[PDB]
Amino acid sequence: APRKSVRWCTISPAEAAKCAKFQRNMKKVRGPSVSCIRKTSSFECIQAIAANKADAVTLDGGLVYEAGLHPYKLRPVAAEVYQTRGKPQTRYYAVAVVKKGSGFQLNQLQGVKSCHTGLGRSAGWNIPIGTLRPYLNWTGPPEPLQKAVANFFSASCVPCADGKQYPNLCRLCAGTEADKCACSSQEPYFGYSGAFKCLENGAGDVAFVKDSTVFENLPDEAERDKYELLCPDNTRKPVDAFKECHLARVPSHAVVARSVDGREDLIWKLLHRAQEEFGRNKSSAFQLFGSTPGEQDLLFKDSALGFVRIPSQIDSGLYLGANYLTATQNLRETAAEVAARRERVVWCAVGPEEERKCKQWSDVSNRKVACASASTTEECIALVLKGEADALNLDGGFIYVAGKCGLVPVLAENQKSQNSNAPDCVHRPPEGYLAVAVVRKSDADLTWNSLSGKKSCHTGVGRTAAWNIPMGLLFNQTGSCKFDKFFSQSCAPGADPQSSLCALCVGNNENENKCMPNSEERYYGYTGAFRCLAEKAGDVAFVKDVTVLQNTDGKNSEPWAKDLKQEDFELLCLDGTRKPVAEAESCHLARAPNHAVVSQSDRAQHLKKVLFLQQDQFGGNGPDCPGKFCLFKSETKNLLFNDNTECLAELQGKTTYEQYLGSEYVTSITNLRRCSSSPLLEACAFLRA
Repeated sequence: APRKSVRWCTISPAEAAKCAKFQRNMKKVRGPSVSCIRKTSSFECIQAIAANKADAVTLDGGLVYEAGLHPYKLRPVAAEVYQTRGKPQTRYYAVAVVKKGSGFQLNQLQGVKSCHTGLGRSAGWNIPIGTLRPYLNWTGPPEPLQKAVANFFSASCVPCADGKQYPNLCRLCAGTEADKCACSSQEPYFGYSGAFKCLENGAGDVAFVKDSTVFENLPDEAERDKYELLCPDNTRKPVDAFKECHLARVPSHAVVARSVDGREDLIWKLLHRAQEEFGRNKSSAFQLFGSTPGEQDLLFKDSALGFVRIPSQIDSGLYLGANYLTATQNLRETAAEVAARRERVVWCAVGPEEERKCKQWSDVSNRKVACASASTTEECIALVLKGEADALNLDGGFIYVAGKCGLVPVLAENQKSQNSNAPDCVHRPPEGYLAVAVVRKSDADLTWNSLSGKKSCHTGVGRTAAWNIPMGLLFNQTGSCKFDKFFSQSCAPGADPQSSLCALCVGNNENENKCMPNSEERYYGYTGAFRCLAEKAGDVAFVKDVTVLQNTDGKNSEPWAKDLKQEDFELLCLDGTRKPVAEAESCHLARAPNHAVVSQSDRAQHLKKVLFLQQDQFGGNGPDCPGKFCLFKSETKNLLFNDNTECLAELQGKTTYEQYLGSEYVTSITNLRRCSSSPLLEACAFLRA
């Protein structure tokens, strides 16, 4: 038997008002239960939630950002969806309206009366001010943005703005006595609709509202045309025309709750039913997405198909997305820094081992490449999708993912084939390493059929290196998903600490990071992949050819395999035979795409560029290489970049993840995820949609 009530908080009184009905009505059907908590406004409302008293409630982009933060830390459980022409979406165009004829356009905005939905809201501020910013006569954050804005225009009415110190900004407002400039319904002109009025009534000459404002208000095609629409091309365009005309695009409004014990579960069901039982067009009793004539969008935006549950993992930053995220910091960050933050790179590291390395690179490159590391690799990706990163090397195994999260491949990795070896590589098309299986000269009582439940050595879960290919085969070999029981004891980082799969790991010296997919744990990756059956803890190992050769026979000083033999271990061919490590090529599971760098679509080129320089500085023939740092060098461990890799090269007419990895590798890995499902991916799936 579930829980109590969802104390949804409120801005205006009218807000508390219309809410109540909701409350009432609800009971009539007997589903969930709420309780409209009376309070100041959204902003304040936020705090209320972060101080038990409240929880559920919708917030505009701009807010959300502010929402999930230092002391509040609140995450959007669900975003509301809107149709309105086109198809159901969960994002919207940020635009600028005005009255027909006027004369100015985007840039000429200076010296006029504006209109803003509310101070802060992405819609009527963040983007607006942001896009205009360039020409403004302001520097960095210390000196309030308000001021800047304030005396850029002639005047205006920015609800939440401060009239105290600031004049104009709260001038054009229509608020009655002291009800003027209220960050809630009270002061009229607050909201998308209201703000529209601001211009309609002549006070303001330009309004910055939603891609579907007017429409809502002005039905009769007639009047409607009386106003035009501003497009960043420094010209005007028809109202309905916001596809190529619009300042920006932002994520839809979404209800936010607490990070932990914020009653997530509850909330969902609450809206869930309510948005079906009394959502849009349903019973007459109450109208969910429909506020009174008075003020519009109350509780939730006015007219919006319904809402959709945001995936557990999606966090503030994440949801808003980089695009937004980044042009929503300049307003709190100086002008100088911006530039810096732009041109320059931030590599994402995995495991402190790497972290340390990463660090080095900074000072050497003179900070040009700054750093930021995460725990799991997946964790690193996020950050890039969040923008806190910039880009990082990557296994193809996950490259799939990254791609699916939008980012794409930049340059790739070029090993070293002993032929006409030297510098060519830079453009020399990368072949790709090969998937093979290694056992011992001893235990020859094993074939690719005999395997069953031996001692599986995996570099890590869901990776080109090992896991992926074989596992694929295991599903093409057998139609069963359970790879857990399939093999008795093993070590495949990224899996359950108490699973047959992860099992056999060994953490650190002081037995720390155990099963942890990263440097620390000594059983993750290539190097560690051998240390499995090498010291005899593991059995058949899953690595590429070279692996063996980069340790056995004096190719690694570390205790364990400082003298093992190459001829010792064997490959476990497909038909069922065997081969030596020396003789690879024929006895090869398959060809594996090379690892590579990846970034945010837009942040490509530059990145690449920068990288080349650095690659020109301390790489294979890199002049300053051993004199300071050898980019690719990672004390026989393969940190950030591999170790064999001699250079970074482009992609022969293939920049999609479908193209780089090829339709074969690709379609397959999907099939492998049909069982084991990823959250990050899952996220992206909703996010990218």
